[PDB]
Amino acid sequence: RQWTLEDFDIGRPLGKGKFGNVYLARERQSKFILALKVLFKTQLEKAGVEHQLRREVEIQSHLRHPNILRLYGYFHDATRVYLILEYAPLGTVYRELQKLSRFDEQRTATYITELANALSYCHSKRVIHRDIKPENLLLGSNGELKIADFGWSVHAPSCGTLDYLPPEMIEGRMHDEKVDLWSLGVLCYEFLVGMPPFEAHTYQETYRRISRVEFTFPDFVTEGARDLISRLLKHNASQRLTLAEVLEHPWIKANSS
Ligand SMILES: Nc1ncnc(NCCc2cnc(NC(=O)Nc3cccc(C(F)(F)F)c3)s2)c1Br
Repeated sequence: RQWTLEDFDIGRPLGKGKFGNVYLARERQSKFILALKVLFKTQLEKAGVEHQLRREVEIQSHLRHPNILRLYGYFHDATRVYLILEYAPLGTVYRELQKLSRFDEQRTATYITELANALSYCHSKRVIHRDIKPENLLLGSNGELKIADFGWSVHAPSCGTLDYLPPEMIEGRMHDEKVDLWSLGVLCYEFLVGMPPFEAHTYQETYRRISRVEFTFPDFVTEGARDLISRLLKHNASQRLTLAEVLEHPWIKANSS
């Protein structure tokens, strides 16, 4: 089917995203509940990212995993581009983290497990996400973590704050699948602490701290969590833990559900 906007009943705004807003939507024939992100053609052309969006649709057409948000397809009119997306009823992990300030070890390890599984699937079909962050993680009906937004994704090897990016990427160097592993380490830190490890008021300071791998743990972080994060956040990408090593880490096994 060739989708048009007239096929959908538009609901309430679900959030404000990269190049436009995400709305709740219902397909008129089947009454199916979904999400539509509305992007503008001018904004996509001016950024020179139209090929990246075409790649995302392509990449998402092949990917099938319960911990990955579905992109069903897209369509456009005169001015706007519409992404047909799976609805995530429990919102962003970003919103959940603001609500709870920080997650307990049980919730964190469960998310990391789910993340790792999703990434393990992506890396086997050789896809790197490159944009792992709380705002690109959503929660399904049963509170399961779902990864979204493959706009910055590439095949290995090869917008916002610098917080989740590894030293190789910020320095404009060569990078592979191990970037998602660094971002997972940043995630795990932020989930438990409430803020990312290299957080700063300035871009330049954040750049300094990532380059040096300059970060400390607060007193309440356990040694098990400290171990995982330290072994994920290593300047040398080849020295970082693999996803299987993460899923088999003592602290993950002990706290994950
Ligand atoms: N509760 C919810 N339930 C379901 N979805 C929600 N939000 C949508 C999450 C997304 C998933 N995928 C996305 N994709 C992109 O937008 N990609 C994108 C965007 C701009 C430019 C580009 C590019 F052109 F630069 F690549 C690529 S946004 C929410 Br809140």
